[PDB]
Amino acid sequence: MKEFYLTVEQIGDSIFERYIDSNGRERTREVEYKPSLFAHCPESQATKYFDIYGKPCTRKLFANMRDASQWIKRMEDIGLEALGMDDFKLAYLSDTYNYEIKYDHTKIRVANFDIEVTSPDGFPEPSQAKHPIDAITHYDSIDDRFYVFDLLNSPYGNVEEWSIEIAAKLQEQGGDEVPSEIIDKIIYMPFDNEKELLMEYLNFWQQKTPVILTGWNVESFAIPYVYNRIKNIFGESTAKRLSPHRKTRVKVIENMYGSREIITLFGISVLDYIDLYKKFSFTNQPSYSLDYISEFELNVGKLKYDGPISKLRESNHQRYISYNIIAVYRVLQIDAKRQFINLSLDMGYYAKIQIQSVFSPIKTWDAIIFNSLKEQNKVIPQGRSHPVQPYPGAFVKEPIPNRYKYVMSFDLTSLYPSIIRQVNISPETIAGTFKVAPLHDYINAVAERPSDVYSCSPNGMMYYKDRDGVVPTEITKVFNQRKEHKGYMLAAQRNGEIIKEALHNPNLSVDEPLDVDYRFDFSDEIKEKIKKLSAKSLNEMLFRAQRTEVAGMTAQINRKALINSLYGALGNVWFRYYDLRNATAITTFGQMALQWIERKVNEYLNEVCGTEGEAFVLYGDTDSIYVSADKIIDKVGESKFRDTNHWVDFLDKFARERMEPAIDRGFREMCEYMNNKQHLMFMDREAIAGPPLGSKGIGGFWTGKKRYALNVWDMEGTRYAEPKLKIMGLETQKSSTPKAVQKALKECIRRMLQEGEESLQEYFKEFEKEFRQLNYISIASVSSANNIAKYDVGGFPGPKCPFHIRGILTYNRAIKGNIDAPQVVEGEKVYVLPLREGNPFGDKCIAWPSGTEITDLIKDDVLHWMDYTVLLEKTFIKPLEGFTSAAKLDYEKKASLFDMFDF
DNA sequence: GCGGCTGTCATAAG
DNA sequence: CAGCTTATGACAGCCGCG
Ligand SMILES: Nc1ncnc2c1ncn2[C@H]1C[C@H](O)[C@@H](COP(=O)(O)OP(=O)(O)OP(=O)(O)O)O1
Ligand SMILES: [Mn+2]
Ligand SMILES: [Mn+2]
Ligand SMILES: [Mn+2]
Repeated sequence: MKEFYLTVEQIGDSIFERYIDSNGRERTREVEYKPSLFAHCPESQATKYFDIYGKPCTRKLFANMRDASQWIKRMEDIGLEALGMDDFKLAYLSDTYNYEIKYDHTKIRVANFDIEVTSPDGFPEPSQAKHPIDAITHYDSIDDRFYVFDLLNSPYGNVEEWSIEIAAKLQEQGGDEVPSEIIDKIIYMPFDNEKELLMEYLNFWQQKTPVILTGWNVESFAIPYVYNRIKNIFGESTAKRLSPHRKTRVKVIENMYGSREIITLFGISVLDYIDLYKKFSFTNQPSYSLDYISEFELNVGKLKYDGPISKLRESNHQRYISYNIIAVYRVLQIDAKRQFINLSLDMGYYAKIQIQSVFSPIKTWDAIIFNSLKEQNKVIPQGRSHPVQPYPGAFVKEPIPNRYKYVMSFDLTSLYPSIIRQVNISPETIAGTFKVAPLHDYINAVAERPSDVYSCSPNGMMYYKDRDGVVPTEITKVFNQRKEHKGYMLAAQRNGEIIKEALHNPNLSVDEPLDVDYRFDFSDEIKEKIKKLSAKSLNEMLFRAQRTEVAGMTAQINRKALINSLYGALGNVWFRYYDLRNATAITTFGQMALQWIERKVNEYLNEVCGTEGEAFVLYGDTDSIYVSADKIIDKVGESKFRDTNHWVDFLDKFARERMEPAIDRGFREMCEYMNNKQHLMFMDREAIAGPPLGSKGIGGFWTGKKRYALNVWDMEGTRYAEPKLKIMGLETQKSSTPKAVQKALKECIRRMLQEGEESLQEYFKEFEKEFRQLNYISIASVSSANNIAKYDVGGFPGPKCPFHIRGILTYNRAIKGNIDAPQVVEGEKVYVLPLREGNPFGDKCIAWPSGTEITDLIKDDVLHWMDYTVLLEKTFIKPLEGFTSAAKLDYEKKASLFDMFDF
């Protein structure tokens, strides 16, 4: 019933828009848009547009954009502010969509597709499309069909049709196990020559031209390659047919490293899933191949064939095509789980931007603020070139390296965005400055009150209070979105810890999984049905609850990402509202607030426990505080609480009814001190962490800033049935750690925290012995392969050459000659192993592409020349030393006098 | 050759 | 190629040390 855009795009002086009309049909437009911009003019003229400061502005309507832009560059040339939205696309969308956009995902065509290409030349360069495409699979979100385009004959041998029968069969029957969920959704069409396969696919693209285009590396491989294949075969003219408006630009991506090339398809918003996943997943991965991610997200089987990829088509065409089909399915499966494409749409439409602009926070917020001002008949200021100036950030406490038994943690709900709201920080809301005392003076309240009338930050900034700024206004609106999606995540998690509590003492029946929406706290009625439901169906509920929670993560964490990104924007030379005055006012106030509540909390409990001077808060990072409950429990005497929960219950009920009220008036004082607009410092209890009851076990430890581990029972209302290890900063959290060692180290920590000195030493003994028998992959270090060229001197290590680059250069030397082996790529990640003295390679180490197994051309020897001793001390012992040094423990009993004894 | 030390890098925590 | 700062540890190259 309401119209919304699908794409927008500016070519010369026409605007091209794909949109869905008021009925539901996809259409196109070609509009000669008349843009507007503004300039300062005096008071005597009757006007109705002001800039954000409230100065009057006059509006200029240009016939075309060619004019509208030329104006801008003659305006800066003279040096007078050319006000208004200069990104004509956005201004346009705002004009056409003077309302909140209530889009419908079922009318938006989302496609994803995988290309296969055979190449004995090694990797097929998408710029050169040297070889022929012999498989395309294209899923359409509206037809809900995998359209398979199979090539039969090519200069690399001819083959027979693919069979949906054999495909759907079991791997155990020789079939390919193509999921049945989709077997009836497959549209298969074989081709005799490439040119036919190609022309029919181009025609098909016309009939089902995609809005969102996706897949895995489709922006760096599948698109450029297919575009360039067609270029060289049909001429560029037909090649441009790939964009519903017939315009393509070779967009250059440059780093501080090099310069790759991508192709732009005007009229299609390309969201590559590898760029989606790297942005929104909040997980750093050792490898970003589809297999590795699939095994990770979907716990599916490592898609296994036989021989190399290059020969697969000749040798086994039936796996070839299925393995291309399944490839596409699992991208839709990771999206089913993660729901990134959804989020992208949610965010783009909220801002009224191009959908591919979600990757840019600066763009996003620029358009959010813009659309906000337009509504109030206000004019945005001009863009400006600023020198990059580094400024101060958050404050991290210096924690005494030590074990810590009973611990409880608190955290500020969106500290930075709250501070914008609390103090009223916005570009136009600025009131003036005052003589600033040292920051420590404001923490203790010793220094004088900043201003009686304005709202103040301890960096010497004053802000209005009667006026609502734009940034606080707009940040509140997106905060709320998080606050609520955060509510459905924690509830979906809460529900987890019933279903898990159920799986302890289950039932057996032939019941089906119960129908309830997991976004809300399970009620009394539902919970008791759970105590009788079968383990099979119960399992199929935890899965669903977990899938809802992951959907919870996605919407919340990424909106949290947006709000904080508004702060980062206030510090970005390219951001329209960049103003260090503002950004520092945020970070600084943030330091005061933290240290303030430390002092204060060190004052509340000391007066409560009787003690005079004790240091209760052991650590704090930006907004969080960690409190040592030892004196508290000791005050009541641990010889009370019957079980582990009884003292956990105790401390939650403690934090709730006693602590946060005392904090509440603590933070209230500071608001009054700083005469802020409204009080929005909210500290909520997160982790309740201790050791199990009646067991030798340390509970937790700090080894220094940003490196600590706790053993947690309750994490933000959500109460775990099994203790959950909360490890921040340590080697178990680093992607560069070998997978087997990550596992090893976490078990050491678990035992340390849960089972004491005894248990650890025992596991250390055992791990050491069964270390040499581990998978080589599971013990490799990982790392990014950057500036390979910078340090490559004739295929040999240059000066200051890092250890993993050395690894890489060794690889290249050893593989130099025959091309068929995997090449390492500038940018991607590599597995690194250390080699023993006098190995047949040049060096003391070897690297190769992560994910993959190393080539048989070199595998046999590597395994033989692996340096286990160095690898174990490098990756496992050294980091472990740290933990124990910190907790004041020994991972290995020191020798003594008693050792002189017969067992 | 070993041991601080600063610097490039990779990757974490906010 | 896509907001911000703060902070760690692995490692290479430099420098003092009978
Ligand atoms: N990715 C980021 N980009 C910019 N600033 C950040 C980022 N992460 C954290 N910060 C800053 C802003 C945060 O308010 C502050 C502490 O963040 P953190 O406690 O991790 O989340 P948060 O306080 O924004 O909300 P919440 O505590 O509800 O998760 O540090
Ligand atoms: Mn594939
Ligand atoms: Mn926080
Ligand atoms: Mn925090």
